[PDB]
Amino acid sequence: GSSGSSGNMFVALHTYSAHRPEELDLQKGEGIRVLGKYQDGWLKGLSLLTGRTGIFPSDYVIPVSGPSSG
Repeated sequence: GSSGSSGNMFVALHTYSAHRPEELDLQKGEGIRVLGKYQDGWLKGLSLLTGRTGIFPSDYVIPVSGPSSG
């Protein structure tokens, strides 16, 4: 089963309890959608699971791959 649409998929594989009103709560095994790029080491994405948008560490998110590309 492939996502289908062309976008950006990034998992968390970790439980991060947001500490600030800007941070995003990550959940081990949750699909996140990277929207903007905060900076080297920090990115902005919307948790496709919970539905929250915040800044999470790139180290926590890994760039997935698949037949998406041509």
